[PDB]
Amino acid sequence: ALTQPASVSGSPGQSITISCTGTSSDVGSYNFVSWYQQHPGKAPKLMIYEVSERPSGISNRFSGSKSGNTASLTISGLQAEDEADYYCSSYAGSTTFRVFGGGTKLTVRGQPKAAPSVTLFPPSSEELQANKATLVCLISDFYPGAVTVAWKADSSPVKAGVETTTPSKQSNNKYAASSYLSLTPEQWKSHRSYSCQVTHEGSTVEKTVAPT
Amino acid sequence: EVQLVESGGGLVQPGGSLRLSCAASGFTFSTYAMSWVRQAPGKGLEWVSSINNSGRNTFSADSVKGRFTISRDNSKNTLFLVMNSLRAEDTAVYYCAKDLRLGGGSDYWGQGTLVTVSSASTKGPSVFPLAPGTAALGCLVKDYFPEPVTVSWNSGALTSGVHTFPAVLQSSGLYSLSSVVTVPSSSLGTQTYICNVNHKPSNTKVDKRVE
Ligand SMILES: [Cl-]
Ligand SMILES: [Cl-]
Ligand SMILES: [Cl-]
Ligand SMILES: [Cl-]
Repeated sequence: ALTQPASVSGSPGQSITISCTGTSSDVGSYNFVSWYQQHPGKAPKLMIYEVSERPSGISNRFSGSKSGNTASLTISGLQAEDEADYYCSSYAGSTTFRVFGGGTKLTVRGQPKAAPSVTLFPPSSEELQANKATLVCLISDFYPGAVTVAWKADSSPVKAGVETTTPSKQSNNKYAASSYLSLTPEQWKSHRSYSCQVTHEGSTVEKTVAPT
Repeated sequence: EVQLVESGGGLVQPGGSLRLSCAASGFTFSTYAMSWVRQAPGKGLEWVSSINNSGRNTFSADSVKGRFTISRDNSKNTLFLVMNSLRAEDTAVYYCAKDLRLGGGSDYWGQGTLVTVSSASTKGPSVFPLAPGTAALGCLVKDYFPEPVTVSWNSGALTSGVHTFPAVLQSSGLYSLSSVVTVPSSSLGTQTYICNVNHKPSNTKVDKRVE
């Protein structure tokens, strides 16, 4: 029930402000606004409580305030590590008790573009004996988040049997994705090799694996 | 360190019941109000319920009223969420958190436990070794439902260089993931590397040597 902008962005060393609008039932009437930082794959971390107070350990770059029905989180001296989703919440009376905002994605501009590290594994002997073959292409530490992967049997494009994840942000603010190719053991042994080829901003990284 | 160890999540049919536990230590659990907050995959935080320090007063979101019941055992430092009548829309990661004060901010959060409300039945994964200055070796954890699966290496002894990847969701409705670890090339064929795979919903516990 609290309204926050979907997205804010700034460059390093800049200041940004995230707004959190409620009503007199919650934000307007109480000093019970708290703000949370959440990195992808992690629990939320309290940055601010009782509108303006900072838990021990929180950078004094973070500050909070409130005017009428709107509370504000300020980050000054922006650092790449501040990239994260931020959430406000408020006490909301004896009945509703507590409300969250819908979250704000903060992006910090000027992050180095980074090429994917690619690791390609062949099928294990154990899997081959079990009458299957999975080629595993692991793609990491790339930014920005968009890649397209294409598989090749020898030099020929393979479409069938491919499952590829959507990239999703890692700890470091860089992305990871996986792509899986399913083959019969017979296909695996009747090519010279297979390749996983990752395109990331005009530029291709390719890895190749061969039977034993 | 302050710890909020969650359990009791996993797979449940629509209409079914679970009980989440959150075991606290390294603070005086009986002094503080506690909350459960949930987060559906790719979505925002939603407050579920809170309970005052004595456990005598409790508060619950309208979305959950009459279905979930928060409670605590101060003696055993544990916070519970009894969840009855579960629906698909309750699928979410559930966090417990210690609140600085009742109705105020939450200053320590547990790591979350995934609750999957689905009619699909559990399936345990197959596990396969991934082998080839620096080198990468891994384990392939294939065809399981629901999430999550946990992977450690050498029983938690190896942590540096470990990257467990987000799982793919196949057309079939089954998940697969890989965990990889980068090591010095010189380590191969001297050090022993073993992935420990756990898929709690199927009680699958697997150790694979990787050569
Ligand atoms: Cl005011
Ligand atoms: Cl206003
Ligand atoms: Cl669990
Ligand atoms: Cl083994």
